[PDB]
Amino acid sequence: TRRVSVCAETFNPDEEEEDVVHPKTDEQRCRLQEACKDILLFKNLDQEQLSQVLDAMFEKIVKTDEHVIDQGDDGDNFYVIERGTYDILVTKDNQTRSVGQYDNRGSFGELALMYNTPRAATIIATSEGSLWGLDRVTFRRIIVKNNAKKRKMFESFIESVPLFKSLEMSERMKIVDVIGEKIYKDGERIIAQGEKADSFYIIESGEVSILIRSKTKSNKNGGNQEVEIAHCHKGQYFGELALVTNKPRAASAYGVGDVKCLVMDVQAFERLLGPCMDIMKRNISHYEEQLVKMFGSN
Amino acid sequence: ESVKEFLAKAKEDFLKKWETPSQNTAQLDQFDRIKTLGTGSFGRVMLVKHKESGNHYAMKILDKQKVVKLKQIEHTLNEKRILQAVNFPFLVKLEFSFKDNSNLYMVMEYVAGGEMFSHLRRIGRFSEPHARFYAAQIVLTFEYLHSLDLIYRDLKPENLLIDQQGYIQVTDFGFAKRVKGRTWTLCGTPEYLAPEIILSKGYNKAVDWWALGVLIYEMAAGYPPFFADQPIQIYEKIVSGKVRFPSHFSSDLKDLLRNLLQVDLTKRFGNLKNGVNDIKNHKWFATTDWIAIYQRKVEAPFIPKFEEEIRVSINEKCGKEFTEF
Repeated sequence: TRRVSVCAETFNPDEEEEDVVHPKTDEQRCRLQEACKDILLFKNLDQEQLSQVLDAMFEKIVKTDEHVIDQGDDGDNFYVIERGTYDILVTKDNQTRSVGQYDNRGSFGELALMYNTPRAATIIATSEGSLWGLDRVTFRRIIVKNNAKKRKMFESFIESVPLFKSLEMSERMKIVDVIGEKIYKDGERIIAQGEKADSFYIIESGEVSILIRSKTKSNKNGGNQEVEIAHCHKGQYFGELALVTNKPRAASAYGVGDVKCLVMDVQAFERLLGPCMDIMKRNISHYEEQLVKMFGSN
Repeated sequence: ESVKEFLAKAKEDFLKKWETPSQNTAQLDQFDRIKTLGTGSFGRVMLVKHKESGNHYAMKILDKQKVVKLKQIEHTLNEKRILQAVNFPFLVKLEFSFKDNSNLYMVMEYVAGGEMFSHLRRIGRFSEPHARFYAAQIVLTFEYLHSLDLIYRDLKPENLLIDQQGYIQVTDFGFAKRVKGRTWTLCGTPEYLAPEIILSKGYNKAVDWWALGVLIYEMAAGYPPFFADQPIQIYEKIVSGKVRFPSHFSSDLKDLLRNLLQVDLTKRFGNLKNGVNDIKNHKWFATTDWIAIYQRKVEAPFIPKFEEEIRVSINEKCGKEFTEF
């Protein structure tokens, strides 16, 4: 059967200009989180978006015998059960089957958060109950807006990194598409001297201390302690050498306070943009400068 | 290579027509009217013949007023601007455009051929050589389009026509959009949606290549890689990226498909360092003569088989907005 196209409502992703308040107790919110763990659209959302989304969920009180959703009807919301019992019914051809029930637990209508489509089953309350609802448009806008803000922010931290200045706009976006984020609590190790250099970091907040145990300096012995070679802050990057060589990490890196870094895998970087050395040479009048930065003194 | 030549000359030709859309070209009195095959569930498409030249075209009837409702009125005003600015052998053509109180009439080229969906479904599945033949045409079409920063976003058997020469002709630019950067509308066809679209991460050219992977798989299998009875399950499968290939699929094919149906953008063909060449140079396409396919010199494996009277309003209405057309 010919498959028809689907389409959600369009929206200007780029933040218009700051211009949904539904109260919830800790237990209620905590319970909403649990009920949403496995839903694919929610499953891998960051801490912030999940919060904004739960914030947006409005309460819907239902009296017994009431129809929450009716098969065939257009759908706009997704619902989480707060209280009550409900019977689920599904009509196939001329037959209607009371297929299952919900007892103060459950959720349904997830598809409605994607695009407008017919309700596939009918849900009726069998007691006074309460449901948390979420409108598609509200849900999509919260998410897009946030991801478009994150993208602009990632874009900036890549752009201000001089090593990537010769990169084209589209090349920076490929990075933004896949680049990761990590939070480190003060004092915890980010990079360990000796292990394999697979990625590089770009500090977006906090500070990082780079230490080296002065032994790999001669022929067997010495210092065997801790020495700080460098100390990076917001906007700086470290682990850059993984982009141009393949030797174990020279030194260790520890978070100086609370840290947030953008983490990029070197192999992914190469598959996407090719080797870093070529990028550094793209702009020939800065090739030397770049080289001295990467393999130079300071 | 000429590839660069072609695309360069192509972008030139496109930017020119893009920054100066060819508005209201021909006159309605130069075309008559024949059959009226354009119902379905939307729009009014009726066949028509020309005067002097006496050619056959497919005219889409879009009542200036009919608009404003529905789902959108830009996904069209934009659709028109693209069809008019583009030029490729495997792309349908906006022959003539015009409006006035009637307003917004599309005179599309007409190929008395068959639908890709009907052909594929009848015979079940295409042989790999035959599938590779159609695939090549779509790869080339996407390279052209992406060269102009345009994404199709609705690839599927249903949107592909087989002309009388047996070559593909792509139709319906409902979701076509020029995007340099990232876009976000959740649109397309369930079976063919990319993980990034389903999850609203933002996207661009990479979704077309993913769709191609789906399209190639279905042609050689008879059914799409993430099929299911419930839309929800389709998406969960799409997001997991796990694919099971039929026994008869060759090695080169499986490999190509594992690279097209990559949930990981750092590993998806078309999105990497070499772009479309990672695809063009794949072992599965080794026996493909790209120039030959472009000039339509290769022998296709299948040659397909081959009302009312509306009036204006004597007055222009919604022309206080559909100016650009």
